[PDB]
Amino acid sequence: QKKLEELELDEQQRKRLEAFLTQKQKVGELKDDDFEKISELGAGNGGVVFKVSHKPSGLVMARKLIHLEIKPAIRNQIIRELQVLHCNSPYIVGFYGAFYSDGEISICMEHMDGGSLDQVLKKAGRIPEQILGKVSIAVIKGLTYLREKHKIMHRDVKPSNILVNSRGEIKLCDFGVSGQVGTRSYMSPERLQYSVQSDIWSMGLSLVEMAVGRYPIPPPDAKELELMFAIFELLDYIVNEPPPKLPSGVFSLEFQDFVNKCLIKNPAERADLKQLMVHAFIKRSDAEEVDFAGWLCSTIGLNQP
Ligand SMILES: *[C@H]1CC(=O)[C@@H](O)[C@@H](O)C/C=C/c2cc(OC)cc(O)c2C(=O)O[C@@H](C)C1
Repeated sequence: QKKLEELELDEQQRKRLEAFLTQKQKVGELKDDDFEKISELGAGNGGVVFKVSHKPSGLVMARKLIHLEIKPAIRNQIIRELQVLHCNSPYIVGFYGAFYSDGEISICMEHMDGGSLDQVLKKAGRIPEQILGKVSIAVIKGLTYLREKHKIMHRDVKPSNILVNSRGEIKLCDFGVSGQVGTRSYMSPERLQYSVQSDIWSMGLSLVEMAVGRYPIPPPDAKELELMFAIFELLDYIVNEPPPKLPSGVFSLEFQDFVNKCLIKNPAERADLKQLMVHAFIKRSDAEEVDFAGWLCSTIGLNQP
């Protein structure tokens, strides 16, 4: 009916956060020896990432390995810096722990069974508007948390940083680095010359990317839209040229307006989190009852039961 009732942290969310905490605690010490490899998730980037079983617990996790040599007590420091990922947000990927072994940093995260939205994009081709509404909500809230707690620089909001799962959860994985770009840049115009204003830009660029199915600078221009429905050069383009936009006709005017407000070049004019939270796209999005899990499971060929 017209119930519209959950909470600030819908008790389910609150419960899932508690459950995760408890499980993280009963895992205990994290030794290379306790990990049976299941598969190789999205690899490469800074380092390969593996899906693994942790024999003691019987938990599936995502373990990311970065190669870095030296291990002189100050490592238990480098590890302590990583221990700052030990975040309590529904819009932030869970962290189990981190260790060193065999000249290799391990960072063990919660297994998100839908993977990253860059990988979903490849299976989907395009990600539809109602799904990107829910994505938008999760990202905005995730930034809100980070801004009102971690004061963390984050780094970027890209599809590769947005993980999803068959429970319909959407979490940022972008986690910072102190670690002592081929055609695509998500850098705001202002930072090509910190704060959330840069992240609002990236999210806006990423929504266009996921909506059209293609990194949108330079614009498809040459029809492509009719069909569909270097770094240095690109940077001056982002600074000099006008921001991207969704094509018309295909996307709601609400949706076009929302992304338009994220991709205003001047950050003083560009929308802040508070305005996004009450934009009509978001209001409509929040009221829509979207079967995100079913969309997602079908798209990537995940067996639900
Ligand atoms: C967080 C994400 C990254 O750092 C980036 O490399 C990401 O795109 C690579 C994918 C990681 C991934 C993939 C799946 O697919 C099923 C599942 C999970 O849980 C993860 C993940 O959380 O990896 C963490 C370590 C990196």
